[PDB]
Amino acid sequence: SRVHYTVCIWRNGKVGLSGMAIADVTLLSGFHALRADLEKLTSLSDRYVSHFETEGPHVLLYFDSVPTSRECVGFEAVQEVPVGLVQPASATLYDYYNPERRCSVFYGAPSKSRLLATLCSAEVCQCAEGKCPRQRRALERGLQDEDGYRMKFACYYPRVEYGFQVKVLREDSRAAFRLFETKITQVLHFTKDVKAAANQMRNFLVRASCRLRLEPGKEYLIMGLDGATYDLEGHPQYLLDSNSWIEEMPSERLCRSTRQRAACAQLNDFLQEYGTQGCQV
Amino acid sequence: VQLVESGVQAGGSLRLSCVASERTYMAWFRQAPGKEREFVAAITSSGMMTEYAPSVKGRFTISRDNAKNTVYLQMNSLKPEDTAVYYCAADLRQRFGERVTEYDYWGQGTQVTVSS
Amino acid sequence: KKTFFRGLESQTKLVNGQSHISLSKAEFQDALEKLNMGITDLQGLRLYV
Ligand SMILES: [Mg+2]
Repeated sequence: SRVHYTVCIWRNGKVGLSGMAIADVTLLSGFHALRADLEKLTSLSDRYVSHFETEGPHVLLYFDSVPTSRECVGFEAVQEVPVGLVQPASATLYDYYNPERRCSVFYGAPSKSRLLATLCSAEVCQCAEGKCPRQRRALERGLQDEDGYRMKFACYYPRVEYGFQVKVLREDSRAAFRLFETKITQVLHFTKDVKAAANQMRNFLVRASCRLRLEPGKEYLIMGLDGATYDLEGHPQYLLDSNSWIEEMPSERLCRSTRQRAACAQLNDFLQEYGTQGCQV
Repeated sequence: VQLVESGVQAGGSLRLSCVASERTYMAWFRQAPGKEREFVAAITSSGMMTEYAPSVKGRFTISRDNAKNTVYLQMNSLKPEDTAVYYCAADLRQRFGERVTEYDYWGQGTQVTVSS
Repeated sequence: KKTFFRGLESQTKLVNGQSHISLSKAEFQDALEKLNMGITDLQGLRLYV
């Protein structure tokens, strides 16, 4: 219900305009700072902040001597209303005599990142904000539907613009996006990625802020919406966001027993029908 | 701005108290011979925030008194090999949870010994 | 040409949208002496706030 802040200010540009500064920070979307801690800071003998003003999510501080080395001064804040969405806040620091000499810095929640996640590559900078998908092990668990678990997902409620069966070779990381290098065995459905075929490599990106993982060596089935970014080689790149069907294809080792062979039959019926027919219904 | 601190077989309990003239976020540190001192826990000024070392998670607790302005630290379920000199230190700029040793006007501490 | 006093600055809140500030004679004379000047030189100069 409470969170502790920390404000560090310093200057390495003493050659330019110098003097004092006004540190204007914006608290989180619902928090408001404690007046008691700032009053204790100001009423010190060797006071570091000479003036302050707190109102809602706005805190104003006046630093009369900006040093060259780090000098952090902290306080506390309480919570009034819940944070409706994950977002980074801002903190500006103006120069007293020339307010045009400012410095604005974005900061994030105690566990999130300071900038909105975005898939950026050359000209295209497709957004990657929302939810991240789950690893639905439908085959492993016991469930049954009348061409509804996968055919309905591919042709009734969501419309999947691409679908492949791929093999995971290598795992990597790139900024905040976890990267999976996969090879396409057979193409199930495509709209824009016409050049995709067998023995072709593709990249799958998932935000590194959740638990999704693709083990190496295993074979998966990927289906979802087509992206807008391109790889370094000029080939389309796909983002594993929500409303995307990812499912490991069984290797028949844990399917030969009678119970799961019916589910495997439903699987093969699905893949064959979807590959050969163009999303009926 | 001066700090005064005052206050056993293994598996028992103890309650150290550190008193300071000024009311601030005085934290606790522990120093053992032959090795650099390491923190144990910290508390903010008002007292509604506490952090503890990973080795003592959910074991030691800190409270504060609003009348005499002192910090209390209870160590029920005392572990045999936690013997060290206990210090209470603080700074005047309210850097809550500042793990590294950047606390000014350090205290004198007390020697506490533990027997298995 | 503007010559600011490295000091004498005011930081006050606004009540009813108005704030009343003033420069005392003692502090003004101290600032003038720190600038290596006297009150006799204030002939054509103006106080810039
Ligand atoms: Mg239709």
